[PDB]
Amino acid sequence: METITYVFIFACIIALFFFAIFFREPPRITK
Amino acid sequence: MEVNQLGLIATALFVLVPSVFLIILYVQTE
Amino acid sequence: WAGNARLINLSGKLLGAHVAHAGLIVFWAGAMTLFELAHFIPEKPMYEQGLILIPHIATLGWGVGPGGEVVDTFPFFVVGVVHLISSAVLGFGGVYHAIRGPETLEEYSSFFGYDWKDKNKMTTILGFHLIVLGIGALLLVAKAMFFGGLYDTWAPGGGDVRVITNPTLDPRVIFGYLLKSPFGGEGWIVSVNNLEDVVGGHIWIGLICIAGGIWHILTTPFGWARRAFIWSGEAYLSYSLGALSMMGFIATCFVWFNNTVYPSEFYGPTGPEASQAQAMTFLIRDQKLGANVGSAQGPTGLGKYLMRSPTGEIIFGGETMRFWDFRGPWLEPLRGPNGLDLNKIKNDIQPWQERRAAEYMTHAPLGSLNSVGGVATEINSVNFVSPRSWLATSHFVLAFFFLVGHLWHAGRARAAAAGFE
Amino acid sequence: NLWERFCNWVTSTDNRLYVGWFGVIMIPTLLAATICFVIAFIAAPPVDIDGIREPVSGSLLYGNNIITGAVVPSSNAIGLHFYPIWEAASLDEWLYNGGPYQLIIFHFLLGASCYMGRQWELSYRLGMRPWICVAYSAPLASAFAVFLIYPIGQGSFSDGMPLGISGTFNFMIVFQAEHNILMHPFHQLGVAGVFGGALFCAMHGSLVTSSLIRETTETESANYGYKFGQEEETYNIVAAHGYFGRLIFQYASFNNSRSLHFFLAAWPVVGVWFTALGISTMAFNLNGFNFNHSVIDAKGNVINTWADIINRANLGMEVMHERNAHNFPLDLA
Amino acid sequence: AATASTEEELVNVVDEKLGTAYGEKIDLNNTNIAAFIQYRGLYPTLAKLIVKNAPYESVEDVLNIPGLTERQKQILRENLEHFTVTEVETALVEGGDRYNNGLYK
Amino acid sequence: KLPEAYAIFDPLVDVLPVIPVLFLALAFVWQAAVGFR
Amino acid sequence: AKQTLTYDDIVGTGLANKCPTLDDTARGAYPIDSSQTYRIARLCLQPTTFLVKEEPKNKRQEAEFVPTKLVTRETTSLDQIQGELKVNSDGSLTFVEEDGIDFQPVTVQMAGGERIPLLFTVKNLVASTQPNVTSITTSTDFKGEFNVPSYRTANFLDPKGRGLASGYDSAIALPQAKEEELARANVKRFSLTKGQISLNVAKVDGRTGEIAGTFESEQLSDDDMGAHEPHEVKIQGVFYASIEPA
Amino acid sequence: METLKITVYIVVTFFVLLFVFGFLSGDPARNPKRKDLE
Amino acid sequence: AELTPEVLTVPLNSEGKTITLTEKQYLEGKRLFQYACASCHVGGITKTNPSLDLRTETLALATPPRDNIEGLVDYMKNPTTYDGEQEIAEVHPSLRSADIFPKMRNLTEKDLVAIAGHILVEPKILGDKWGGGKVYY
Ligand code: CLA
Ligand code: CLA
Ligand code: CLA
Ligand code: CLA
Ligand code: CLA
Ligand code: CLA
Ligand code: CLA
Ligand code: CLA
Ligand SMILES: CC1=C(/C=C/C(C)=C/C=C/C(C)=C/C=C/C=C(C)/C=C/C=C(C)/C=C/C2=C(C)CCCC2(C)C)C(C)(C)CCC1
Ligand code: OEC
Ligand SMILES: [Fe+3]
Repeated sequence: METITYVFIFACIIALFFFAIFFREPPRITK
Repeated sequence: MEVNQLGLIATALFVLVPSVFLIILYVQTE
Repeated sequence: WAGNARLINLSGKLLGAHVAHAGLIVFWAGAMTLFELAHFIPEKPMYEQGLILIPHIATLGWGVGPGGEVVDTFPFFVVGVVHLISSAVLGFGGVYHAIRGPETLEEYSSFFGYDWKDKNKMTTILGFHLIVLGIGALLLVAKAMFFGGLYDTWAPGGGDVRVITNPTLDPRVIFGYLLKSPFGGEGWIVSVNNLEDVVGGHIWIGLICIAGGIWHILTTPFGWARRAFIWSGEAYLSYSLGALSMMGFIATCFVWFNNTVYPSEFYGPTGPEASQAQAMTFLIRDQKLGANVGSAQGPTGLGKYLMRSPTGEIIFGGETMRFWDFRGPWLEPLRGPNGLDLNKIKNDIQPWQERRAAEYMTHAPLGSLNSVGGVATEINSVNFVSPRSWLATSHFVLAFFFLVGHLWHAGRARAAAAGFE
Repeated sequence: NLWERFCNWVTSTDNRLYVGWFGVIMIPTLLAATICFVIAFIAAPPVDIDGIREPVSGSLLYGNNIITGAVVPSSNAIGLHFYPIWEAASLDEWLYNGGPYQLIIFHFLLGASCYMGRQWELSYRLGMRPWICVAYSAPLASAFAVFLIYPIGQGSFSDGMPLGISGTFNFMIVFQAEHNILMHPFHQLGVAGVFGGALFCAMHGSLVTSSLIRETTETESANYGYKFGQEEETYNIVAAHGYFGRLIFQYASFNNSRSLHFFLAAWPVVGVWFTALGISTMAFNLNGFNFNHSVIDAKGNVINTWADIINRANLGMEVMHERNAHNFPLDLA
Repeated sequence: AATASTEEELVNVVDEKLGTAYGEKIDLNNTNIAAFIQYRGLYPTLAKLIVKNAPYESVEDVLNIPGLTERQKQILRENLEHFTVTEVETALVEGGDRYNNGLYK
Repeated sequence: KLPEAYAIFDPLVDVLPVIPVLFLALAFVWQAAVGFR
Repeated sequence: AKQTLTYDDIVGTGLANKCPTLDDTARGAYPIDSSQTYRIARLCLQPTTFLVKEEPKNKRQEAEFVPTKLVTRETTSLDQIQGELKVNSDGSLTFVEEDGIDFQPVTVQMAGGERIPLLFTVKNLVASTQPNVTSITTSTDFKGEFNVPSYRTANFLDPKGRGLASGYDSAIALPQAKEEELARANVKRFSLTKGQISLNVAKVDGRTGEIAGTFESEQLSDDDMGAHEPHEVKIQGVFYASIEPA
Repeated sequence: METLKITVYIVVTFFVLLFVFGFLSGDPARNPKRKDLE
Repeated sequence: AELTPEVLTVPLNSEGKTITLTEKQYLEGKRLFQYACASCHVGGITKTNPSLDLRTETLALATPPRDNIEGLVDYMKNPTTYDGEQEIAEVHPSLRSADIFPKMRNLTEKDLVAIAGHILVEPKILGDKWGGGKVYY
């Protein structure tokens, strides 16, 4: 269990990747 | 092995509070 | 102050420069050879002073007896002088061609020496310089077979200068070295054990150089070659630039792990030599204290002196187990089928072998900037730094930066073709 | 015909990345490393680093916490040889002799190398200069130095550099106890490059932040950005160049933006350039300085110079590094 | 939760407990050769032999080693007084008792 | 020292081999005299 | 005798470990010339498999031997000895060795992954053959005993440094702790043990190459001077043996 | 496992021919954004 | 606290006569030691045979005695096992083995004496250190 917790917080840091890189807010020049 | 079980609760709340916190604010934003 | 970049297109000045720096390279050849035969003392391990070229000169077995420093002093003075004067012969040339006047408008000249972007002329100039290496290479061959030999460290007794006969000219053997794993002891070019391979391995180059020099002379590059490569002046540097880098590495690693080419007798002992040398030194020491080498059991259960290699042979134990691939003239006679013969060991071990072990083991390539010899912790009363560590060290450095150069100049050829100029 | 349709794909924008000829190797490579590596850290069995039969296990399942360690170096027996999977027998074996190490390393360097190429190639498809290719070259070169050159200079990948947090520390310690780095200019310039970057990355961003366009839609309740379309850019460089200049002296300050940003990429990169060399130079035993003795010829009484108490610590550690794996008196590698 | 029969047996270090018959004289059956160097001309050759003909039941029995020379005996006598004997200790002996012991340097 | 009869020149020979470096030096002085361009 | 297979050839696929072969000629012939003189010996030793018999459901077991997987690759084998062959007052042959080779192979037991390192011993060996000298290959016999020390030596220092002859005497990290339970580990113990091995000759030949046969030995595992009790072991393989005195 | 060794090499060289033949490529060659010379 | 005469007033022979060296010499001792020794005898400790040092006390127990100069000189010319039963000239530097230890070829009687002096004066200066390397170990 000391384990799953180091894993759990791991899967999130990769889940955050995907979601940050593929679901980010657009950088547009519409301005 | 021997670990202090309070760590879990500590380390889980660290993950949630500040996170929950920010989760509330990103919704009010939209 | 990109001064040297303003010269790019006025080939009339580059000749002035290329032949100016070409004058330094030779200058150093004399300034150092003479500086060495200067400080140089006879009968003291070449390498325990701090020399580099002489060792090269004795490599070619120019002046030496069975692993005996030098019987004839002179051979080095010749080299020291020649190159020191070739430095003026060219200093004159570089300077002149640099200052007296540019090129490309001399009609009969442009017929003998053309310019860039002209694949057929660049090609032609290239082949030329290829006909020159084809020769220098083959000259080395001459100096081993019909001339004052070359230094063979192998069989037998002392391996003084020996002349070679019928070099390994087999078509297979030569490129086999190219097709072999560059790992664990086996580095393609480094694996070169027999000195005869080395001679024959040079004969084929020259034939290949020459057969090529002429080839481009007569032929301009095909389509595929034209659409892959660019043709700017800067871009040809990027090609040549990165080529040299690889080699810096090449030779460096080539330096650390000796092939007869770098007889450890001048250069010193190999990083592994020292370790393996330390194992052997102690078998004897205890053997003299009546210790039985086969039944030894080190705190690990691996036997202090003897253990195996994954493929199952015998090798000196201890961290020096990672250098069982090591081979030299002293450790070999104990070698036999299945690894080291426990029976030649305790029975047939000559004394002159303990000497070499002790000497090498004693002059471990290990050193610091203060030239402090041995472990990082020793006292400053011993000066030494194996030439190899010097060559390996400095030369690594250049092979690196130089690569940084392959990136910088080749990435700038992409800015000429259309990018930023 | 098809062959042409494929290349066009690889070559331009794909709404996620750019995967040019360089990432044709980089993508499958760095994947094998990632996967292998993640799993090695969560379950790898113990591995005996130095040939000795004393396995070390730095994996999650086998009783470790994150800092405690990870993927351990190949055996010292296979040390310098090529250790693939096919080349061995059962994986129970492989797993013991450090296989994961080599496998992960080599793929990573190659794809690490290509990640660099990829950086340049994108420049060629976007008409911009080729510099970023060069600044990456510093750490990359360094990784190689630590993960390759050394084990290549030393005689075995074992003691390359463990893939754990903890072992990183070990590698460091053992390292300066064996080669004494602290007192080596290349690691000195290294601290210069780094402490440099810190002082500069703070300086720049600090000033760039102080000399902003004080009057652009910024009030005390809101703070919203700029976008290329914004001509004058964010700050009044005259205010910054004036500020810094008045803090020390005119010369001290930077006139234009090129000398500013060029400096930012010059200091760090050429610092690590050297350090990465530092290691590579001590990979073949050209260890740092060592002023072990200063005397009083009076009697010859040895006087200890601050540096000796450095050798006093370097000492204690030499003695116990790789306890019980030494059979002979002096280490030679 | 244990007893003295078990505990005591374990609470024993083979080497520690020898620290009584040992330390005052050289032990003739086990100590590494380098312990012989602290006496006049005893090292090189005798050391080699005393070690190889072990174990002995009485310090004096060294004299019986074969092939010895006249003087050899003479010197052993003068030093005999510095030797001692004790039962062979499994540890110290099955690991090159002569050189295993940290080469101090 | 094995130069025999030339003995006389250890000196110049000793400070000799450095010059290749000093070449770099003039280069910058050359520039100083030419205002750096 | 001389057809040289260079170390250059062998370093390739690992032949060292496999003992030399004796293929066709089956002439168990070797004389009583022993009664006439004496003989020495040089023996190669190699195995085919290892066996760990571990099982703890006490009172309900007859034979529990599981096969094993080699973690320490191509190591086992290596055993290059010298030994003298004597004739006793009753016509049997006895063996006594000189160099004493030994090895350290580790094996991973399927069931628990539980790795088991054994010290492969042959040290101090003693051998025997049944009745007479009139026959050899026909009726093959050779059996005797071992002496088995400990995988680790007095100098071996464990994770917290504490053994016999060196190493701390306690668990430093925990000063004010109970010494009782930790005793076990804070003190090292050296074990010397029982050895058992047997031989069977399947091919004897000519006048130079003399023996080759079925291996079979039984020793004890490593206990780590004070840890878990040793798991028993059984080893089987092949071997090579030459002889000649005159 | 010899089956594995083989499989690998195929894979590896496979993606090599894609690197090599991707550059020598008569089709894409050295096509940039600012100028195409064909 | 300077280098003194007493310091250099070293034993010359077994019986009881002594010679007091000079400044000039002492220094040549080092220079020579470092030249054909240090490498193997750094700081007065054998690298090849750690169980045998060059401390003064251990030299007196040799055969023949070696706590004085004449003994060392003899050793440098011809070697003697700690007991004096083997001729180790084919193993240890010796004026008699110049042909194998080229560093020896040049040496002279005056130099041996000085080298010997260096080895006997050192310990009075360094003390324990020169022995098994205290500061050094
Ligand atoms: C094959 C050889 C080679 C050649 C012919 C060139 C040629 C050129 N380079 Mg390139 N370069 C090379 C290798 C080469 N380079 C390598 C290996 C690298 C990687 C480090 C570079 C990196 C590089 C950069 C970063 C730049 C160039 C530039 C240029 C142009 C420069 C004109 C100039 O201003 O020089 C002026 C040169 C100097 C002031 C020399 C500084 C040298 C250092 C500081 C000396 C260190 C010595 C040290 C004191 C010794 C200590 C003693 C020792 C015993 C311990 C010229 C076309 C410039 C350009 O714009 O290109 C078009 C440019 O910006 N080059
Ligand atoms: C690798 C060495 C090197 C070389 C070969 C060159 C070469 C050159 N540089 Mg570059 N340069 C270098 C390094 C180098 N540079 C570096 C490191 C920098 C940065 C500091 C520069 C910065 C630079 C600038 C800023 C400029 C050049 C220019 C030039 C060209 C000048 C031509 C001339 O006639 O000058 C005039 C010549 C002299 C003043 C004479 C020097 C005489 C020498 C020292 C004599 C040596 C003695 C001789 C061997 C005696 C022979 C006797 C006989 C009997 C044997 C020339 C091709 C210029 C240019 O525009 O080129 C296109 C220019 O403006 N360079
Ligand atoms: C015709 C073919 C040709 C040949 C054979 C060479 C050969 C050479 N070039 Mg050149 N080059 C050529 C064409 C050629 N080049 C062209 C067309 C160009 C473009 C303009 C260049 C541009 C160029 C540059 C920019 C540089 C060179 C350099 C070099 C030298 C490199 C080192 C070497 O390999 O030494 C191996 C050595 C030899 C082959 C020895 C040759 C000497 C023998 C003994 C002949 C002596 C003959 C003498 C003339 C006799 C007359 C006596 C009189 C009393 C009658 C080499 C001598 C480099 C150099 O360092 O300059 C010198 C250099 O930087 N070359
Ligand atoms: C890298 C290797 C290298 C290379 C490739 C070259 C290459 C070259 N060298 Mg160089 N050289 C080198 C190294 C090298 N050199 C070195 C190391 C030195 C120093 C030893 C020299 C010294 C050197 C000299 C001294 C000369 C050359 C010349 C030449 C060119 C000769 C071509 C020819 O057909 O001449 C054949 C010669 C002729 C056709 C001469 C015609 C004479 C002129 C037109 C007379 C003008 C006078 C007229 C009466 C004036 C009227 C004025 C009115 C007011 C009264 C050629 C480009 C020559 C040159 O550039 O001159 C053309 C030259 O004179 N080189
Ligand atoms: C073809 C490659 C080649 C190779 C592998 C060698 C190798 C060797 N040479 Mg030889 N040599 C060569 C060509 C070569 N030489 C040529 C052409 C000449 C005439 C100029 C000589 C002249 C020569 C002499 C005079 C001497 C040697 C010596 C030696 C040994 C030196 C130790 C060393 O430091 O090597 C350094 C090795 C390298 C830097 C390897 C470079 C590896 C390859 C070739 C690079 C491939 C990349 C390149 C960019 C390819 C372009 C192709 C294009 C289609 C893209 C070594 C075995 C010494 C010795 O004692 O030997 C008897 C010696 O004294 N060589
Ligand atoms: C001086 C070095 C040299 C250089 C720079 C070149 C350069 C070139 N050659 Mg030439 N060549 C050389 C030497 C050289 N060659 C020699 C010595 C020979 C005789 C065998 C040839 C024979 C030759 C032929 C037959 C052809 C060329 C062609 C070409 C062009 C090919 C385009 C290309 O690179 O495609 C991409 C390149 C590759 C796929 C090859 C990468 C090879 C690696 C880097 C080197 C491997 C080297 C080897 C293993 C080392 C030797 C080790 C030693 C121990 C034995 C290019 C301009 C072509 C051409 O111009 O067409 C008309 C062509 O058809 N060359
Ligand atoms: C003097 C001869 C010599 C030379 C030149 C080399 C050279 C090299 N060694 Mg070797 N070595 C030698 C002797 C030598 N060694 C000896 C005697 C030993 C005995 C111990 C070793 C042991 C050794 C080890 C243990 C290792 C090396 C490694 C390396 C490489 C390091 C640079 C790199 O990262 O490349 C990266 C690759 C390139 C720049 C590719 C160049 C080839 C063409 C131009 C590109 C192909 C492109 C494509 C994307 C890649 C396909 C590659 C393929 C393997 C899948 C370099 C090629 C390291 C390595 O990475 O192994 C190969 C390594 O770990 N060497
Ligand atoms: C508080 C005072 C203090 C000071 C003054 C220093 C100073 C130094 N430390 Mg130390 N250090 C300290 C505390 C201190 N340290 C503490 C508390 C620790 C932790 C225990 C350390 C740990 C430490 C380590 C581990 C190391 C150092 C090192 C160094 C040297 C680093 C050089 C460097 O590049 O720095 C970074 C700073 C810069 C690159 C820039 C400084 C600014 C310069 C002077 C400006 C020059 C500009 C010029 C005047 C104007 C040009 C104008 C322009 C427009 C053209 C330096 C001498 C390193 C070393 O090499 O040791 C010898 C090293 O490895 N230090
Ligand atoms: C920086 C620069 C440059 C460059 C330069 C150069 C490149 C130079 C070179 C130079 C050179 C390349 C030189 C050479 C020289 C030489 C000399 C000067 C020599 C001398 C000699 C002598 C004197 C002799 C010796 C001897 C002998 C032989 C014998 C014995 C004795 C004696 C020792 C005496 C230029 C211009 C581009 C531009 C600007 C800058
Ligand atoms: Mn990993 O290590 Ca290069 O120092 Mn000595 O040898 Mn092995 O002991 Mn430590
Ligand atoms: Fe900025």
